[PDB]
Amino acid sequence: ADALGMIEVRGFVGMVEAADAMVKAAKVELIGYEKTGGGYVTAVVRGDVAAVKAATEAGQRAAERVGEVVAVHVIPRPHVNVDAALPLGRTP
Amino acid sequence: ADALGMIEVRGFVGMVEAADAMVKAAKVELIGYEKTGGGYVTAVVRGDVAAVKAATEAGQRAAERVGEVVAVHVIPRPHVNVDAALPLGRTP
Amino acid sequence: ADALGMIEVRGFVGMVEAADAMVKAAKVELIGYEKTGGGYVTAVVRGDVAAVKAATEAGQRAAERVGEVVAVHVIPRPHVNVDAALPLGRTP
Amino acid sequence: ADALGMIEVRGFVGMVEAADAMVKAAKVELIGYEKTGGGYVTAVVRGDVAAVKAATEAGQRAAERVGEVVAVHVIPRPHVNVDAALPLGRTPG
Amino acid sequence: ADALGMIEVRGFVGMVEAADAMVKAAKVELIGYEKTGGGYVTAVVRGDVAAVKAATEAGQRAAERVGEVVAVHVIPRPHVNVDAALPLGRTP
Amino acid sequence: ITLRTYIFLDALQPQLATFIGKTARGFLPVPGQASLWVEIAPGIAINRVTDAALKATKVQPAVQVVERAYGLLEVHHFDQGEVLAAGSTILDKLEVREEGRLKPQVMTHQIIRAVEAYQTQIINRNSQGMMILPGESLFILETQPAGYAVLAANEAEKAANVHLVNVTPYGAFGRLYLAGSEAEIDAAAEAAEAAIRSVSGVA
Amino acid sequence: ITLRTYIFLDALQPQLATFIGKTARGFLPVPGQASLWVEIAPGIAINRVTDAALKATKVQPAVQVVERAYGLLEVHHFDQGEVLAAGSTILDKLEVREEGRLKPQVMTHQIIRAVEAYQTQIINRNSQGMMILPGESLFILETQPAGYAVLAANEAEKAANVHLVNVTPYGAFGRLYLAGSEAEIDAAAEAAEAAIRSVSGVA
Amino acid sequence: ITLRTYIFLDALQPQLATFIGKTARGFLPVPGQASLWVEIAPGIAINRVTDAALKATKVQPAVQVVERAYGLLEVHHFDQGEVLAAGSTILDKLEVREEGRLKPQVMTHQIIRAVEAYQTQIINRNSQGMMILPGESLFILETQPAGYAVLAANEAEKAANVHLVNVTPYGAFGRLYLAGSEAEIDAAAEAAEAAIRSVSGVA
Amino acid sequence: ITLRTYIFLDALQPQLATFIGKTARGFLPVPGQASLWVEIAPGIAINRVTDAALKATKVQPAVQVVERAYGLLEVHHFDQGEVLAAGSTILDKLEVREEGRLKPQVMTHQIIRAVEAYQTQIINRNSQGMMILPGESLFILETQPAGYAVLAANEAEKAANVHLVNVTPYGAFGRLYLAGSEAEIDAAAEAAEAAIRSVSGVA
Amino acid sequence: ITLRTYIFLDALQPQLATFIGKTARGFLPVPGQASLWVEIAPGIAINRVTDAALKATKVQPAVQVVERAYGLLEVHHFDQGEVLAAGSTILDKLEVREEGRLKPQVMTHQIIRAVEAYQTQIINRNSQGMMILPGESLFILETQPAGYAVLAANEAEKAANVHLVNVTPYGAFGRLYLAGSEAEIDAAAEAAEAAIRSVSGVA
Amino acid sequence: ITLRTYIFLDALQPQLATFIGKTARGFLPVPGQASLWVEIAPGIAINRVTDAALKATKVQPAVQVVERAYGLLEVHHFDQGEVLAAGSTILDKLEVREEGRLKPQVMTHQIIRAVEAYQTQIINRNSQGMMILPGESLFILETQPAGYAVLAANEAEKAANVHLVNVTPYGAFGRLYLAGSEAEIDAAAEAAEAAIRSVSGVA
Repeated sequence: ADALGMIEVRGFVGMVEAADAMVKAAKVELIGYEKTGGGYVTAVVRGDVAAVKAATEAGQRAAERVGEVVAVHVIPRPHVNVDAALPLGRTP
Repeated sequence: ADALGMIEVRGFVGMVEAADAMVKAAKVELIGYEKTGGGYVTAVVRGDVAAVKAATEAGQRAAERVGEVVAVHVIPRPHVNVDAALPLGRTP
Repeated sequence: ADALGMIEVRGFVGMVEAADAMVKAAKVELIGYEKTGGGYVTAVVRGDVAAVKAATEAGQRAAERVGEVVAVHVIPRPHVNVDAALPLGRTP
Repeated sequence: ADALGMIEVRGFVGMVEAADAMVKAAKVELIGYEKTGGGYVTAVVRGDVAAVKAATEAGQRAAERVGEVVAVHVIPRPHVNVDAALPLGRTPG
Repeated sequence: ADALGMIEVRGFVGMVEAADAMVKAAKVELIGYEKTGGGYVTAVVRGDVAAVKAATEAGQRAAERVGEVVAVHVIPRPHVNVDAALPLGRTP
Repeated sequence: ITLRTYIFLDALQPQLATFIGKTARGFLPVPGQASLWVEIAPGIAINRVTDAALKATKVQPAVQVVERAYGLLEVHHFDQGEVLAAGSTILDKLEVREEGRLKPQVMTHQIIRAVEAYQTQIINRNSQGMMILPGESLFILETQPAGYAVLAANEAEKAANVHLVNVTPYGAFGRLYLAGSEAEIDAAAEAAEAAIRSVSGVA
Repeated sequence: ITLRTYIFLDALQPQLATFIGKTARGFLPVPGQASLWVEIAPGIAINRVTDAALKATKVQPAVQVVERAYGLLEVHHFDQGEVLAAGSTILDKLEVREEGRLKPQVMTHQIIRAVEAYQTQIINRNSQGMMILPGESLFILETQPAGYAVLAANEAEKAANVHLVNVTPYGAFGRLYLAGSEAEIDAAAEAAEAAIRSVSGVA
Repeated sequence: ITLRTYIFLDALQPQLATFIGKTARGFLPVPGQASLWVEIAPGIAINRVTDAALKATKVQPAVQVVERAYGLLEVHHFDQGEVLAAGSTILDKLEVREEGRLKPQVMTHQIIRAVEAYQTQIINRNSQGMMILPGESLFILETQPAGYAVLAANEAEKAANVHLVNVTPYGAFGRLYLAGSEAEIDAAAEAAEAAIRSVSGVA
Repeated sequence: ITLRTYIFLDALQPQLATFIGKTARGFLPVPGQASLWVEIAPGIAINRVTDAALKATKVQPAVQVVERAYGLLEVHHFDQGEVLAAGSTILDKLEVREEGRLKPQVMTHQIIRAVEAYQTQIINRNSQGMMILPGESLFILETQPAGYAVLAANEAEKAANVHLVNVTPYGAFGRLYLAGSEAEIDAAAEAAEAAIRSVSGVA
Repeated sequence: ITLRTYIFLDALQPQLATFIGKTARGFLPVPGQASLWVEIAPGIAINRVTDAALKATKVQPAVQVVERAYGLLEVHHFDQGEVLAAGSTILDKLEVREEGRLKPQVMTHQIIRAVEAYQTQIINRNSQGMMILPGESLFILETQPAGYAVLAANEAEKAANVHLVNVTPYGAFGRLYLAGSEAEIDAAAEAAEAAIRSVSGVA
Repeated sequence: ITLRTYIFLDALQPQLATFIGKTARGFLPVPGQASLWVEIAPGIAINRVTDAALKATKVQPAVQVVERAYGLLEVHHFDQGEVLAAGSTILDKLEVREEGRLKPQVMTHQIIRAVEAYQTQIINRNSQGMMILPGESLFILETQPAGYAVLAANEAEKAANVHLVNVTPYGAFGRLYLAGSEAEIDAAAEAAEAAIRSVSGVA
């Protein structure tokens, strides 16, 4: 039920340093990562909105030094169907 | 909280010689490798920050002779929550 | 094994101030000096990996003030065989 | 822990006049001389810091009139580890 | 033996204020004074080299206000023959 | 009223909430929360500003003092939102946006290696925090204004295995001391010095 | 003259040198130097023992603390030869030797694993040594007489890289507060307790 | 990183080594040695400068504080040579000659005779040194910067039969108080005031 | 020497002489007297001026300090004439008329009503006087220089039913805190701010 | 385990929360919150007695003082339900019950009507609660054991508008000092005295 | 209630009046004034004991210290009749008589000739009177009860121009530490010891 936040970075390194800075910056739960092929990988964090949007900015700001940051977005409340089908942690 | 060193390379061969030159450089532990698809490959090592710092600088310099090196990063204290969710050799 | 720090100067005076400044800049052990003849002199220190790296940087800047400094290099963890055949202080 | 003064001269004669002028200039003990090969030699002096500082800057100006003086330096306290690994006249053996 | 330091003045007064300020300024031993006749008197101190040269500067600086200072000099190591003949305390 | 610092602390790393507390004689924070930091002159408006925060939110304050010169404000709470809400009220009391804060200055940043056995024992006279073991290494920073420093002090331990010494968000200048094994400090200091410039502000 | 406790430490450990320096008001100690601290009664009579001791040797007088009844005076110098002299010089003035001293007995010992944040704020708030960080274990030990507590610190830091939050060997019963990880506290608390129990003497 | 004070004290007069040290929480000096004194802005560089001295020499520091404003540097040792060696490196860290220091300013120096019995007890609120007996006399000095004052306090007792009150090498200004029988104060002030101006420097 | 404050206090209202005295470490005044107030820089000339008062009159001093910055002088006695006689001599030492004083500045004057229970205990960190009960109200004023505040602090309680918090006649600025039920504070503050403006002086 | 004093106050009155808060060095209390304070011996058990409460509930640690023999630990929380969890756990932590507690006894009481100005300067100058103003009446009360002092203030301020000058529940006898007009001093002291007499327990 | 010591001093000497005044925290004494100091137990009775003297006469209260068990109240006043009255006036409250006081007994006496430099650093650093200078002799004497120590100080400074290093008439034994040349210390120690012995009382 938590809110959502993601970063995807052409480069497994960029994801880690991004995924790191997110955890260190807020009280969010890092669920894992999803491999889309082609060198692109996506980090996934979950938690309250105020936490994520504060954590995510730290990720974007920290990966741009060492990565090709592709996209960064935040969903404050994913509709029930999303959590049900996609692997975003909070899956019954 | 053992440190963390990462080399990403567009070419399997780069990762090997990078990994080899690293474990030979300082007292670090090579924990495995990660395939992100797209031909990108990443080596992962843990150990002392001074060791990782010096090992990584010896790996980057050793791989440039072979395949193109994408990224090189070093994380002194990775947060506990990373080693738990991501496959970085220290999952309890 | 212990790290390795070396400084090669073409003036005996240069070596001492280079030697002294190092053991004053970090927790390092000064083993000795090997005079290769022809005015060239090399001071050798061993200790932690970073302490050496910081020691050298302090000697080079200190030695350049009074001598033709020639070479400064650092080896974090040399092979077992190296210490076994060379007069580098860690011989059994 | 007594201080340290050194003079390195390309050629024997300079070192002596550099040495001799020092011990006459202030209260210092000349401990010996060092041959680094290639013609370079070095005089080594120990004593209180005021003497050596006054001794060297008297020896340089006295050796500079003979041979090519390479370097002149003074250490007011060599680290105790140095005196053990290096031949500076205060080795505890 | 010990180092040397002297001031000579035309006036027993001028010497004293100098002889005082020197003693107050350093750790030196005031041996006495030698009367040269004609109003010229000479103060004589012995001790550590740094002490004398620091003591003397204060004395000369102090006698110039009230005296006709003639000469000020310092010998860091008098040859043994001097102490044998001239009366500078340190006479075997 | 004029503005000096406006720093928003995300989630403090543990050893600060300790050292923060022994420095404070107010509502001590605990490790894992959030806090806010704003410097203004003159140090009485600080006391009024604290209401707009305290009355309009559920926060908790530790620093409200003039033991150094004029005063500085910190409030703490677990939920970033409540704090970010609390902060937003403070600036609006002055009717100045974020970017009105003063750009920080980097006065003295240097790293010292193998401190002499003497100097360790004496520094700890400033025992607001930990002690510099004899012969490790030390990091020292100065910034103008003073409030900006605690942000950096966070990014240190958050980024390296360092021992935290002493912090100055009080005074006309922000000064910092760090201690710990050697290689980390370079990795730690690299984060600290980088933390201050990255701030956006007015000339 | 009553000889309560007199334990000569071979070499002060790296951390304790800071803590002694963080609280002493006399000749500061230095790391690695051996130091003997002598506890006698009356506490006004220690001023005569050290004044007798200071004129006889080249040691440095570090602390002269006047308690209600007992007095402790410690002199420090790295040279082991001087260390044996002052005690014999001090003890022969008090007309006794070493075996006459009181044998130390461990009064109370408790290790509280994983301190909560509320205690972490309160723990280091009463300490002048290292800050107690949240989550680490803290070992509290008490020694009788109080002066004998110093052997605990040198024993802990030698056997483990632990942090001393506070140490006070002044009073009736000595308080020793050490903090660290679960395992590291285990071996030291084992080494410290055996050290307090093994100190030879009488009662 | 500018320079303010650079004063070299020859051989301290006895009663200072007490008051010098009893005010300080560092390596207390003793009577008959030599010490060095340097003020620099900004006030952390002192802590870094302190090594270059301490590492390159056999010295010992008494003053290390930022209780007043930013910090100030003194080091002391018995050997004039060792100290002058320490001084030579300290400026060399800054690469500044002696003659770059600021000329001192002479703000308020006046002599007050037979102080009324009241004013004695109140000055002694600052009982850092001796007490003004009721109705002797007092000498008072202010200089910019502050470090120069301890030199003045020296040259006084070096020249007259005085009781030393309180000294400030700390702060934005160096202020001094003297006590003793009447004629000496007249004789002391003439030496002190003369000691400060005669220094050569830049405005 | 320069002039900043010259305030002649008529008959102190009772509760000041407490907070005046309980804050002071000098000849405490008592309620029902008269007192005088003059601020001058530099804070040593104060020490000389205090005699001219004490020598030429029958007075008694409470404030004589440089614990804050430079010093400030107050003298007090029951007879207005004796004080006015003492004060008039002080300025005559300066060869300055009354009206040379700086006109005061009115920097920040605001009233804060129904303070949250938190802020009460935290203000009391400055526990120099009374306690702000939870949820009364508070008045805050700033003036330059600092001496003017006790004039304001006096005229306040003289005009309203207030609890006195804390006062700053020391420092670079005069800051004020008041406590009590609402209507008094609004009635109190009006008298203080009116006291400051009404002063006649130089720009 | 010896339970010395344990009186839980249903709700701290408006003034006392500051007085308890004005001196503590831990988690500050707030008005309206319920608070339990338990005093036990030995003092080493207070760290465990509180630790049972802190780990079992969400309470805040107010005071934890380790004295020569006795120990006092105080916890506070606004939720009346929270008081029952820790207290029963605290009493069970040291293993006891309700009838085993000490019955309170009024040790000594003296009311000095119309305090003179000389006492007004001396009285509160050693106090951190309200200031004693000249002319008012002062009621001094003492309770044995020390822990029972907390009930004194909470009883006085609730029943009468009096001012709390000082409160110290640490030591051999607990100190309660309340001040006010002639009538107000009567009623509060009456409510305080009955509380010691009605407290159920043993001797 | 037991009145321990009550010694009326003919006139507080010049140094002690400062030394008493340099440390007192109440109504300051002044030099040349006659003073009576009364020591009684319990300390809670002192608030009434002193008030009896203040309410009957116009004297000034110099010291009124209520300890855990013992209490000391000292009065000074320019009126010789009121000073003689207050002691008789104070005792005529506590149903005691003059001979009922405890006779003082000299507890411990030690003369250490020519204090060493190491002791010179330690001596005055824990003292509030004059600084002990290197080379001087220091005589440490203790008297039981403690209050009678004040007669020692008035005896030394009157009979010799010595310096009072410390005087504490609070505790079990009063500490009087005087410094000076060997001969100057000789006469004082004779005058102080005989003075304690002639004090009338019981055992």
